[PDB]
Amino acid sequence: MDIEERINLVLKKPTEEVLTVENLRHLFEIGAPLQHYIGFEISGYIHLGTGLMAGAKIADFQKAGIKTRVFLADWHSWINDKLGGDLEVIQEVALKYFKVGMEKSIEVMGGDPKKVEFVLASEILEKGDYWQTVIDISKNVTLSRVMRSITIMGRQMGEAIDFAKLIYPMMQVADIFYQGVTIAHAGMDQRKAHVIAIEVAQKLRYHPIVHEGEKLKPVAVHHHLLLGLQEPPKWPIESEEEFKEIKAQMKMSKSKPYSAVFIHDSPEEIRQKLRKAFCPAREVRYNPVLDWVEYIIFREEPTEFTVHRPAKFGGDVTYTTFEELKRDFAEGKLHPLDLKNAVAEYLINLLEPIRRYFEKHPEPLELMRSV
Amino acid sequence: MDIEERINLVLKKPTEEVLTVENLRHLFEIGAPLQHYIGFEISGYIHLGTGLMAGAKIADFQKAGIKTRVFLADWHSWINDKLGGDLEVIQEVALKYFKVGMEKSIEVMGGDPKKVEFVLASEILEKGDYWQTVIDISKNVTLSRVMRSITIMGRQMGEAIDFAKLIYPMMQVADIFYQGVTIAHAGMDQRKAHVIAIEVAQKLRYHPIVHEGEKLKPVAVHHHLLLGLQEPPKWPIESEEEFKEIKAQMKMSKSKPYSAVFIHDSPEEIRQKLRKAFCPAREVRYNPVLDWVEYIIFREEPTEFTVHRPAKFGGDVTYTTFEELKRDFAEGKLHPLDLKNAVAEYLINLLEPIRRYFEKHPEPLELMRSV
Ligand SMILES: N[C@@H](Cc1ccc(O)cc1)C(=O)O
Ligand SMILES: N[C@@H](Cc1ccc(O)cc1)C(=O)O
Repeated sequence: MDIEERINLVLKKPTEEVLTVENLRHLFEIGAPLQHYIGFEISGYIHLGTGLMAGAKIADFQKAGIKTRVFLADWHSWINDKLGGDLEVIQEVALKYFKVGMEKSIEVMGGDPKKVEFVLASEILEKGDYWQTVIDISKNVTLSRVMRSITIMGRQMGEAIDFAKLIYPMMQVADIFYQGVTIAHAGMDQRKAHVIAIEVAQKLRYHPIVHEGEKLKPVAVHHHLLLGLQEPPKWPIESEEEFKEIKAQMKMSKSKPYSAVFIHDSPEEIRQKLRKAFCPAREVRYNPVLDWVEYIIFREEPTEFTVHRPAKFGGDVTYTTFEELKRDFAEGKLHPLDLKNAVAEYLINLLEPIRRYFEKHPEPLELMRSV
Repeated sequence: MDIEERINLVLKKPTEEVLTVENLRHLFEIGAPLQHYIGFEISGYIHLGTGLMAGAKIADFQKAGIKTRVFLADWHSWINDKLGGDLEVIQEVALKYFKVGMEKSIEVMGGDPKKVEFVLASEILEKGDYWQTVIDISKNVTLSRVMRSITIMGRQMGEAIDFAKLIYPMMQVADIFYQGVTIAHAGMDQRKAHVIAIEVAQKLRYHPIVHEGEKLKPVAVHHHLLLGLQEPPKWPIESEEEFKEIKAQMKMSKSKPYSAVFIHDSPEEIRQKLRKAFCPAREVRYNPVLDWVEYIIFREEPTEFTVHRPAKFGGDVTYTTFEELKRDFAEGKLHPLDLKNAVAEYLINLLEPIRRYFEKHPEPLELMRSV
């Protein structure tokens, strides 16, 4: 495969940022090892952002000849108080529910889960040489820098925060080097860990990434964070900064289940959630539904998306690019009522294999309900 | 032996503090395991405080039926930038110089080196389950608390301090629980780590100390910190808070080589150092020389300490208790000129076995001169 096609595969939506395209091209040209990974805390049900956005990139990376891996961060979740801070439950959930949920997500997004590596973090955390590297990295990062990085775990620096949470970010950086990751993939809210990884890369003594005598810097690839469906806390949004701050607060990972769609939600649950989603007529600056249409439905724009309607409401209309649908919506040619129903049906059909699997094999969801 | 005699062995000088006598007695009575340890950073010649005071307690503990251990804190020293942060050199020094230096110090203080366990920290730090306990402990301690415990490594919270240094205190606490330590021994400046250890003991999940169904709290035993021989930065010393403050600054571990006596110093170096030592006539509040007389020479009293003088200067005088000597000094009946000379000779004779060893086996000191 030509280098341009490989670079494009890495950069295409939903990726939002690559640090940096230059280093990525460099890695491709020198034949450096191409080891990817994206880590996940283990808590509740997998929402569309977690599953579909990561799944889409994993599929793209595979086609680019990059070795992909899903990292189940158990000790990290334990440190971050998930599942009541019960490590054993976290580990059971990771292996019986999360792993398969991700496989199914990767599958519907066009990737091959059989070719994706799955690592439970403890497989490497239980090794002392891993911790020696945590120390090695930590000697190169100021406490101040670590404190400003805790937002990667959806947390804010607060008085009385336990020390274990400060070790977390250093573990995330160590996870990259200990596994020889050259393609560090994550959602945009994890970028701070990757910025640190890139700056300490060439200073590491035990687990630097070495290729033909040179210490490499891993390439960071961040994908877009899908918005939750709830109405924002303020309206109208009055500044670019407000806009960015609100989107940060409104990301689906912080939404209540009623405003977040899960990969195995029922058709009825999907219709209901889209039904109450924030989607004001003609609004295109802040619109959760359009966000999903852009990043899920038009992931690959050389596509077709039809909204079926009676002639009285405009008749059937097929869009080929997100931009076309967006303008139609902004001009009042496409009503929320019809957009919501089309998105719901599209999702119901895309996620069908996932619902089916969790119906055929009921243990995973039984486990989640018991937690 | 009688529990009263066992308690007294733990309590005898140079012990300065025990947290707590009640828990210690409890441990003796219930027959809980008695595992001691005292850790040391690796970064220089062993001065009298390090060798003699620790050695004296190790000897006392052995007689009380406590299993003693010297913990060589290599990664800790690496983290704390000792020996230029060269872990390799730290490890060679620990095994080739420090270990044997301590063995001989324990021996001159009456302990049996052959019955003392010697553990290189990396022996346990190379184990991931040890780090799981570092995490477990860290979940029960706030960042602010760890920041406040930074003084145990001879540092103060700096604006740009590296993160690894904050991990150090949690490692010290973990070292205790991982080795099943019930008698945590250290100099008074390490007490903060032990107060935390006692606070989290019963909350630990992986390495609590369990005896007959109960989670135990280790007993902390702190020994007196011998002062360096240099004159104070200020004189006279006014307030009591100032007294403590200056003593913390003047402790031998922070003194220049010229104001600290090392276990292998030659007879001439010892005479020279005592000769210039701070020891104001009649001063008994702050006097490095009297400090050494009380904790070294009268470690066990009654004993016999004779100051030889010609009749014109009071003639020979033999003391049996520190109190008698102190009185004679306060009253100007014992002059610094004679006391200093007597302390030097006492030290020269006490340390002879050590000098003889390093004289016959020059490798250790040659290594030290090269670092
Ligand atoms: N910090 C990531 C999870 C993660 C954990 C460890 C890693 O190495 C990578 C990612 C999140 O909150 O989603
Ligand atoms: N902090 C101790 C060294 C030490 C390190 C680790 C321990 O577990 C105990 C002691 C000192 O400065 O001397």
